[PDB]
Parts: sequence; structure tokens; C-alpha cells
Amino acid sequence: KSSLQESTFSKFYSILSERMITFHRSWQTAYNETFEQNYTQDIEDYETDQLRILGKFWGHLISYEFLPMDCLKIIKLTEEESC
Amino acid sequence: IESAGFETDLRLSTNGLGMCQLYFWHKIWRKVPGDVLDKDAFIPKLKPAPINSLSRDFVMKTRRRKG
Amino acid sequence: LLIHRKGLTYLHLDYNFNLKPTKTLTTKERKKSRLGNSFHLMRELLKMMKLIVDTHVQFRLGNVDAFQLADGIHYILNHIGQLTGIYRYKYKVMHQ
Amino acid sequence: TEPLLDILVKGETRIQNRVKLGLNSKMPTRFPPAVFYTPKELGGLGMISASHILIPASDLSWSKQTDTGITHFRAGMTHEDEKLIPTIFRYITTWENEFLDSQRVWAEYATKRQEAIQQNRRLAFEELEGSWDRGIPRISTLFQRDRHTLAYDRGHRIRREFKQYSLERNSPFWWTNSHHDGKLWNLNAYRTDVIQALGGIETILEHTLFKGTGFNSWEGLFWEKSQIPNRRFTLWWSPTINRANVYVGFLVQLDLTGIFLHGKIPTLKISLIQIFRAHLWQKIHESIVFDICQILDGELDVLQIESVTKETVHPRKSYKMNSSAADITMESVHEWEVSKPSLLHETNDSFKGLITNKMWFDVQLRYGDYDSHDISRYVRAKFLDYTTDNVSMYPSPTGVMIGIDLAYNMYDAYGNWFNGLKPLIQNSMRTIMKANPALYVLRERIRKGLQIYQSS
Amino acid sequence: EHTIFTQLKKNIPKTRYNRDYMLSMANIPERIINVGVIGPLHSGKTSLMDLLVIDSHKRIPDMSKNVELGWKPLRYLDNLKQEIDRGLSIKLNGSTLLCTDLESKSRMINFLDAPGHVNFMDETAVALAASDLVLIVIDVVEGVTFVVEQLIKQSIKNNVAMCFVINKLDRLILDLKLPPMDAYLKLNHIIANINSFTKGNV
Amino acid sequence: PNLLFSMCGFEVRILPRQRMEEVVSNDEGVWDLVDERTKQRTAKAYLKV
Amino acid sequence: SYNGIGLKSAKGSSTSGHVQRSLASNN
Amino acid sequence: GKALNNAIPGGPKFEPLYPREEEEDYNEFNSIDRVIFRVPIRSEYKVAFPHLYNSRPRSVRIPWYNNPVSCIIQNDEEYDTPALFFDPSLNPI
Amino acid sequence: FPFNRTKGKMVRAQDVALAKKWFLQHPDEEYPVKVKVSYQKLLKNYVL
Amino acid sequence: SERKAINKYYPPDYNPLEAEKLSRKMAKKLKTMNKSHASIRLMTPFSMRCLECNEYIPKSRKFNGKKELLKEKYLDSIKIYRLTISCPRCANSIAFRTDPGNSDYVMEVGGVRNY
RNA sequence: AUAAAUUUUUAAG
RNA sequence: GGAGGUCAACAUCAAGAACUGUGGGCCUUUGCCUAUAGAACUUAUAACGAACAUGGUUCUUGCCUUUUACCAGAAC
Ligand SMILES: Nc1nc2c(ncn2[C@@H]2O[C@H](COP(=O)(O)OP(=O)(O)OP(=O)(O)O)[C@@H](O)[C@H]2O)c(=O)[nH]1
Ligand SMILES: [Mg+2]
Ligand SMILES: [Mg+2]
Ligand SMILES: [Mg+2]
Ligand SMILES: [Zn+2]
Repeated sequence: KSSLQESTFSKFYSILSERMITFHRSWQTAYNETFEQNYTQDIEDYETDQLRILGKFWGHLISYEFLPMDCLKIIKLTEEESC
Repeated sequence: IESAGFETDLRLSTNGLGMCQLYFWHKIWRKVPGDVLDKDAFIPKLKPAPINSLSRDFVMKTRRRKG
Repeated sequence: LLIHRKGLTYLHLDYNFNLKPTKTLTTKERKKSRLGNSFHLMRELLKMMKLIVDTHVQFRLGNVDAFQLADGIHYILNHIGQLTGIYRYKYKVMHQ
Repeated sequence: TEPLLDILVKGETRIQNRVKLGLNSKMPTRFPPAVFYTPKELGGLGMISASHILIPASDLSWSKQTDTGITHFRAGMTHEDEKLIPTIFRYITTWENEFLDSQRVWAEYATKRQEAIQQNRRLAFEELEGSWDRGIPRISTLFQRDRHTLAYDRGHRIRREFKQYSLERNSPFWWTNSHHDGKLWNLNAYRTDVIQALGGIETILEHTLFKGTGFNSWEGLFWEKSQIPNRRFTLWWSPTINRANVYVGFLVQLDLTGIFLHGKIPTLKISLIQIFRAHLWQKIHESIVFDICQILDGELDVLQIESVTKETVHPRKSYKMNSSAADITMESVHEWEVSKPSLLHETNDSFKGLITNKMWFDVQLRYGDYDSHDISRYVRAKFLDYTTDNVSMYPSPTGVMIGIDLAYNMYDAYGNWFNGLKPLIQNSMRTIMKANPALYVLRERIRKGLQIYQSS
Repeated sequence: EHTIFTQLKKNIPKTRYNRDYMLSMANIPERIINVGVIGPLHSGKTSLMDLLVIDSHKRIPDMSKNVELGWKPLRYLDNLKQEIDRGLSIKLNGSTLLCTDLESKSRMINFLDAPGHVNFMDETAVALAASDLVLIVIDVVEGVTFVVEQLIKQSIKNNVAMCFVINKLDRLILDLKLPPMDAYLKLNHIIANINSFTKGNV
Repeated sequence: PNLLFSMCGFEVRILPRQRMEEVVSNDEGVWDLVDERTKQRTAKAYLKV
Repeated sequence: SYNGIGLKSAKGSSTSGHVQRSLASNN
Repeated sequence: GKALNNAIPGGPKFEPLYPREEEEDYNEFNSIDRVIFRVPIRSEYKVAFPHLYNSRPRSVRIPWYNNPVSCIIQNDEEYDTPALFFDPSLNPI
Repeated sequence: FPFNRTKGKMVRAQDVALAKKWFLQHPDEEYPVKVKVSYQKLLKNYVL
Repeated sequence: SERKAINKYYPPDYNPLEAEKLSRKMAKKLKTMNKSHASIRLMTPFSMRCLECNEYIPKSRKFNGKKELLKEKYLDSIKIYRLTISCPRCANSIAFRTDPGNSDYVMEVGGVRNY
């Protein structure tokens, strides 16, 4: 939520979440669960701008494998169900 | 090579009770768990190297000191 | 006797060894009347002594207590920073 | 960079150490960061602290070689209580992100403009509002008034750089013209974040005199006018800068008042004296004592009081803070059954605890600091101290103590209590705090010192 | 600075047994004997040679009134500054003196006091190669630990007669407080335990 | 492997992502150099003052 | 323990010289 | 601790006594490529064996090394326990 | 010390340090930072 | 005896308001307090020309000089002061007026202004 | 698997 | 004559691990060699004090308008 106020993405929050992941698996579970919570429940609120922050912020997490990658499976593309 | 600091580690960690002595008589020797010639060994760069290769480390170093 | 001998009669000492002017001073007074760290330092020092000797006095008078005494001179010896002002004329005392 | 972090720290700590010399101190306890970092609109200096952070300390010998990373953090700057403070570099977007945004934005504006041209429409000026502040040329600059002239201004950068040579005063921003480049940054968010980083207006003003002026709410305070004069500053923050937790300093009671000074603060004496003049302290004391003597006069009926007589007070007792003596004394028509001592607001009392005849009152004024602004504790401390003591004289070993902070305009009373008093003293005091002419003479005069108007 | 050592002819202590008479013993080869003293850390070696010496010599300049009744043991054979501050013994140091046996015949003896730290075994090898017999000095409390085993194996390896000393008996009662019986049991356990590693003798 | 230079007050160490032998996500004081066409990031530019 | 991190001493550095291990980067 | 500008985690902090470390000859000797990192070399080593682990000491003193490892055992609990008694802490022999 | 000996000589009243043995020993644990700082301070004076 | 002095020793009794009354009575009998006159060190803003020795006070010169509260009061209430300055060459007193309505001074009795 | 804590004031000009 | 004294004076207390006297031989008294007698107090994780202050000069810093007063290390 704070990262969405910054008006532009910053490497700050990426390296923050990365250093926070590797310390304890509870933070693994934390970021995974929050990924599902965001993408599923909470996206409908954000304007197309803040989406530019989220997109890259999760991009840095996935591309370097911290996320991990298979957790992208939640996404499903259908005309019927998509936002 | 692992005993560089051992004694004081022990003697402090127990709050002065205890003692240690390191001595070399039987002249035992042992393999270093690495493989002496490998290109892919991981050079930790300021960390103690992982046990999979300690030998490629030690040799790649001694050869740098010698020449 | 050292104050008046110098010719200054308008600086009064109280009985706690605080040195206060009894008047507003013309300039040449302030010049004549600047007293150095010798005097003032010794003033502060006596002020300490008088202070302790007083605590024991009020013990002797019965006015205080047994234990309240010891707490008393403890309080002095720790709080001399606040109760005296010796720390002004030699700042070295700040170590103690 | 290690050295520039170290130099920011030394720099700020050095300027703070310059204001500290501005009075007399280096002392940490006198100057909690609320003093420096509260924005001017609340009366603090309003400096912008970039030096707290924590500074990577890693491995002097190796960092000459590898760039080991950050293995450790040395403490950047200090405090008594930590709190936290925001630091600028967080509130200014990094260059990367601004150039990227510049490229996407100017691409989008290229397209949209081609929409206005091809469809012969005009820019909605709302359709462009989303990106209005994005881009290194800062789209807003398109629409400034003077653009027709500015297109004939070229070579502005090199001119800016050679302004070094033709005039003395530096121009700290030599790399932009706010005309051509717009405005590349903003802060004001930082402002609010500091105010709530210190605990908000409610905790901040605990440090000031704001409660002494009598104003109930902050919002209506205009100050007076952007530079705060130095005197007005030391008054405004005085109950911190002067405080009883001071490490070393020499207690000196002011001339005719009961204020204590720790050490020597240069301005605080002149400002405080010019608040308390014409022996205003005595006038306060005798004012309150007198009015309580009237309210006791009217009530002789219910309380069975032979005589309410304010004694003849030794002239100095008002501002003598060591030992006090009874101002108003009481007398029993029939006789009185009093209770064990309590606070003013403690409800349950068994009035059959004691039986006495004479009661006495005291009014003990005190000008409080941010260390101890709590009264009731002070009042019970006094009352117990004296009533237990042999020296302090009272017509009977039963009485009531009435304390007041004139700095925070607060009060309380820790007495012995028999039926009928508390319902009197509560209401009556609640009037007196807003009543007496004297206390009103303060509350105007402090307003003269701090230069405050209540608008609206 | 470097060591602590006495340089004059007139300050050498006075040897109540008449040194001149000792040097005469040197003519008789059978008479003089070489004993080294070896044993693990803080077994009391050097402070034992102290007992021998200050028994022999009449007046030693190195005695403070303190160490003479000493709370702090006088350590005569220490001799190096580094070994004084380090608290340890480093370079081996001996002495030569004649002493009367229990039958009152006097014999000349060369003690070689070796260091006791197991990194300095290099200089116990010297004490073996020189000395004719070895006193192996043992702590009753510490018992015989592995280094003692190596001292008796090196002794019996070099064909050098052995004698054991059980030192630090004060630490037994005055600290551990063992009942009179239990101490004796402990001695049976040690003396029983050392014979185990001496194959040809008991 | 490095290519150093400095302009204005910025000092820049350019490492091509090739020869870094490892690619680690790094803080915001470090630029990513993006090719025109491939849209990749081939080099990190480390910045100091 | 002072391992070679920190300052030669905290006098002119105006800080408290308080150093603490970084929980951030370890593995 | 002072001469080497080192601290025991509970000990005092002093001044350098040799304020200039800044001089460094760029040379092959101590280069990383030539060093093997095993064990961190904590300070307590450098205070313990000052001449060994610590390159270029000055005005350093000899630490005194070791003592006998006191086994002392006493009873403050019962006054009527005897003076000589076999304490359960000891081994059974 | 004064205890093991059982004999000795008088020492001037201000020469018996009662509080030295407390700060020569380790700081312990539960103590807040404020007193640990004091142990360091006193040890510094002693060493000097 | 410090230039910045926090306290002043008072006699042990000293009813302060009583001293305000008795001192208020004392204020009439003294010569200095009642002088109706004043002495101030000041400057000459508009320069000068002396009308006796025709000496020139060139632009702005320190003087020990004399301020007087004027019986006039500008408008309904504004204070207006009259200053006097002695000439260096000759003994002569020149006076000022301060016009609050017209910020600049206007002067009289013994001097003229340069244009 | 961390337990690492600088200060602090008076006079004169 | 013994015990003492909150009595005094005069010696001595930091060094070749170290004191003093004396006998004998050589040089020519000193000094070297040899022989002999007596060595209180203080010293080895070094010192008269199982404790612990200040000052002067000279450098290095730290505060930072200047001087006292100072910040913390070193040598004498
Ligand atoms: N209880 C007790 N302790 C002793 C005895 N003898 C020596 N010690 C202690 O043990 C330590 C060792 O004594 P030393 O003889 O000086 O040490 P060492 O024998 O030289 O030890 P090395 O230097 O290795 O030869 C000393 O610090 C003594 O205090 C003893 O007879 N009884
Ligand atoms: Mg030994
Ligand atoms: Mg002047
Ligand atoms: Mg001058
Ligand atoms: Zn004239």
C-alpha cells in the first residue's frame, strides 16, 4: 500500500522484500498469500496507474525466482472471467 | 586449518571453566572433501568455501602464493 | 575580609556562600568587582563542605532520622552537579 | 558512498550543535528532536533531517577490495527516546524512474497530440492530467503563460553555469531553470510525516507553552506576521529547554518568582521576567487566596464554620518554595469529622476517620516543566512532606493543599476532607481558573510574548 | 629487559654444600646422574625444582619476604621475561647440585626442567635425549591424561628409567574434600592406571 | 571487466551483465543499461558521488 | 565483539559509534 | 585492548594511540586471491595471542595465558554437613 | 584477600575500594544499557 | 559580579510593594530623576551647517546629545521629540524635530541643512 | 542466531 | 628495666636483578681478580600506596569567532 503512493516504482521495495523473504519461510508464505489476496480480491480498486507499480514490483520478485514462479498459476485468461 | 581460533573459542564459551590442547603425534592425514581439479568450483569470495570443494580452493590459492 | 579588603562592600555573602550583588552596578564596579577562579572556586568548595556539615547538624538536632541522614549525604555527593556550581570555575571536575 | 553519509551526519549534528551554542548548551536532554524538526507553522525551526538513517560500517580492511556489501550498521544519529524521522531521499523519486516515466509519458503525449491533430480536436487538458507532473520536461511546462517568449530563449544552461563568474552570491540550483524544466520535486508530504512521526500535534505541544496561553484548540492560532524571532522561540519551547531532568546545572530561583532556572539560558530570563513583573506572582497568590476566602465566607451556613480568616502572611511566602504556611484557616462551629487524605477527585471517603476542629488551606503555585507537569503527584508530595515534618506550622494537623501549574494552567487539591467540601472546591475552582483577573493578566501577557492571535 | 639473570661473580648464591666439593664428584663417572623432569601443564615441575634449589642454596637474592613464606611460588628455573609474564615455562632450564641420599652419601645431579605445554614437546624430546632418568610429574586431580601416556611411551621408547611423582595433593583435600578412604581409593585408581601403560614394570 | 568514467559529480562503473558471472538484484543506486532493440538489460552501471 | 567494524573511536564522528549486525543479508 | 585499538564486548573503548592507519602500500602480499578464509579471526583472538594473529603490533603486552582450572567444591547449604564429604557433583570412582 | 591472611596492617579509610570488585566483573544481563555504559566508564578510569 | 546576573541579594525583610511606595515618595525629591530632560548618544542624518562658526557636520557624526519630550503630540496621539547637539568648534546648541507624518526631520535654532 | 550506546559549562571581549 | 604513643629528629626506599664491610694479588687511589662476614623495608601478572588526584612543556586531535575553562591519546 505504501509502495502504491510513491507515484513511481522504486527498486527500494524490491530489494526490501527480497532481503525480507530469504530470512524466514513465514515471509515466503506471507508474500505468496498476499499475492493471491491482491490479484484475487483487491485488484478491482486500483487505477491503471498503480497497476504500473504492482506489475513491475511483482516482476522483480518473479524474474529472480524469490516468489517463486509457479505461483503465477493463479492467473487465468478468459473473456468470461478476467478483469 | 580449522583450529586457527579453536582454543580461545572454547575457553571463553564456557566462562573460563574447561581447557583444550591441540597436539600432533600420530601424523594422521586426511582427504580434503573437494576434487583437486575442477573448473566449476564455487569461490565464495570472503566466505568460507562450501565443503563440496575445499580442495580446489586450497590449491587455487597455494598456487597463487607460490606462482 | 578578603571581599571588603578589596574594597567591595556591595557584594554580600549569604550563609550558604552564594555571592550576590546588593545593588545594580555601574560599569567601573563590574570591572573592579570581577573575582577570579581562585575566590569563586574556593567559595563553591566551602559551599559543599557547609552543606554536608549541615546535614549532620540536623541529624544531631534530632530533626531528621538515622537512615534519612545517610540517604542525605548520598544525595549530596551525587548531586553536587546540581547543588553547587563548582563545575563552572574548573570544568575538569566534570570527570568526577 | 560512505564519506558523504558521514559528512551529512557531521554536518547536521554540527548545525544542531550550532543552535545549541545559540543559548548555552551542548546538552542532549534539553533539545529533543521535536525542537528542531517541527515545521514553522507549529513554532519549531523546521529543519529537514537527512542524517538519521543507519550507516553501513562493513569491514574497513576488506572494503578496500571486494565491496563486501553491507554487513553492519553504525548508528547515524541519536536521541533520548528514539521515535523516528523521515528522511528526504525517500520523498524524492530516483532518476531512473523519472527518465523511464519521461519516455513513456512523452510517447503518450506524442500519440494524444496526433489524435488532436488528425481528428482536428483540442486537448482536453483533463485527458493529459494523469501525466501532468510526469516527465523530465514536466508536461505542465507546455501550458505556461510565457512560452511564446521562452522559445526565443536558447543557451540558458551555459548562462546558468557561467553565473559563477559574474556575480558573488551562489545560486544553489544551477542545473535547472524552473521555467523550462518545470519543478522537478516536491516535499510537503514530508512535512505532515514529521508531525505524526513525533506523535502528532497533541504530543508535540506538550513541549511548548501552548497550554499556558489558555487556548483550547490549535487550529485557531495565527502566530504573528517567514522568520521566528529568537526570544519568541525560546519562550515557545521553554518548558523543554528549561527542565528538571537536566544532567548538570545549578538551580537558581528567580528573583521575585518561584520559577527555577537550571544553569543559565540567555533569553529565558528576560522573557520570563517581562512576563512576571509588578510582582505579578504575589498578586496571583493573594488573588486566589482572597477569592477562596469569599467562597468560604458565603458557605458558613452549611459547613458549620465559626470564622474564615486568612492569616497575616509573611511577605515572601508566596514565592518561597521550601516551606509554606497556612493562608486560610478554619474553625468548627459544632465540630468536624474528617477523613483520611485524598485527591480532589477520589470519591469514597469515610468521614469518621478523624475528629478535629480547625482546618487550614494553602495555595501553592508552581511553574512546571515538561519533565514533571503532573500536579497531583507534586501536591501529595508536598502535603505529606510538610504534615509529616515538624517545622511547617499549621493550627491543626489536618488541612488541604491546593496546587496550580501556571505554565499548563492546571490545578488539583490534596486535602483532608469532610462532607460538603469537594462539591464546593470542584465547581469553584473550575470557575476560578477562568475567572481571576490576575491569571487573565498572565494569559494575555504570555500572548504578548509569544505573539499569538486567535482568529476565527 | 630480555631475561632476568644474575651477572656477577660475587652475587651467585652460596650453595651450603660447598660447590668445590661437588666439582670433585665429576671425576667419578658412576657418581653423577642426569634426571630430567617432564609432565603436562601446571603439574608443578618448575615449582618442584624450586623446592630442591632453595633447599640446597642458603641465601637467594630473588626471594622477596613475600615468596619466602610465599603466597606466590618462587619460580627459580623460569628465567625468561616472556616466561614470567606468559605464566608458563618455555625454554628448558636445568640446574646442577649435589644432594645426600637417604643413606647420607651425596651424589651429583643434573636436573633438566622441561616445559609442560604440549606445543613445546619439541623441548621435552631434548630432556629425554639428555637425561638418564625422567621424573614424570602428575596432577592427582587431572589424573593421567593422553599426554601423560605419550610421556611414558616416549620414556620407555628411549630406554630411560622412569619415576613418577604425584603432585598437588593439597588440591585434593583442601578443595575436593575427599573422605580419608576415598582419597586412597583415588590413589589406587591412578597408580593402578599408570601401571597399565608400563608393560615391563609395575 | 569494468569500464570506469565520471561526469559531472557522478562516478560510473559499467559492468556488462555478461562478465559479472552472477546477476543479483541490487539497490536503487545502480542503473540498468537497456539496449535499443532487444529491450534487454546488458549492463549495470554502479553510481557513486 | 569489535571485529574490525565500527570506527577507530567515536569522538569526532558525532555519532554514538553503536554498531549492530545486519539481520538483512546473511544466506 | 588499547594499543591494538580493540574492545572486549564489555571492556572500555580508547583512542587509537597510532592515529594513522591510512598509509597502505598497494602490493601483492595480503591480496584476497592469496588468502584462505577459514574462521573469521574474531578480535578475542587478536587480544589473546597478540603477536600472532595481529599484523604489526606495537606496545603490546603478554597476556599470561592459562591457569589450573580450579575444581574447588564447597557447601554453603547445611551447617551440619561434615567438613569432608563426597559431593554428588564428583564422579563415583 | 584481607580475609585469607588473618593478620595485616591498618589501611587508610579511603583506601578500601568496596565498589571496585563490582565493575571489574562482567556486566551480567538484565541491566539496561544505562548501567552497562557505567561499567565501561569505570573500567576506563581504572585502566588509565 | 557577573554582567549577566540572575539574582540580587535583598535584605531579609524587604516588603517589595512597600519599597515601591516609599521609593515612589522618594522619586520626587531627587534632582536627576525629575530633570524633565534627557541625554542620548546619536547621529546626524541630514548633515548640517553651523550658523556660528559655519562648521560642517559632514554627513553622520556621533554626538553626545540631549533628547527632550516635546509638549506637542503629533495628531491626536503620537510622540514627538526634540534633540540638541553641541557644535565641536564653538559652544552652540542646535535642535531637531521628528515629524511622524513626514518621515524626515525638520530642524531649528542654530543650524541649516545642505542641499 | 545480536547482545558493540559520543556528548552535557562559566567569565571576558 | 618492660609495655606502649594518631610524639619528634636524622638516615634509607626503583637497581648490572641490582647491598655493604673486610682479607689477599696486579696496575698505579681509582680499577680488575680472588677470599670472607652480615644483609632491615620494597619488588615477578614486577613494587614503597593490594589505593588514585592535579599541574607544566611539546606534539596529534575534538568542540569551533578569540583567550581562560575545555574534549582524549602520546612523550618528557
Ligand atoms: N594446589 C596446588 N597448586 C600447585 C602446586 N604446585 C603448583 N601449583 C600451581 O600450579 C601452577 C603450576 O605451577 P608451576 O610449577 O609454576 O607450573 P609448571 O610446573 O612450571 O608448569 P609448566 O610451566 O608447564 O612447567 C602454579 O600456578 C601453581 O600455583 C601444588 O603443589 N598444589
Ligand atoms: Mg615450568
Ligand atoms: Mg573592547
Ligand atoms: Mg582581542
Ligand atoms: Zn559651530
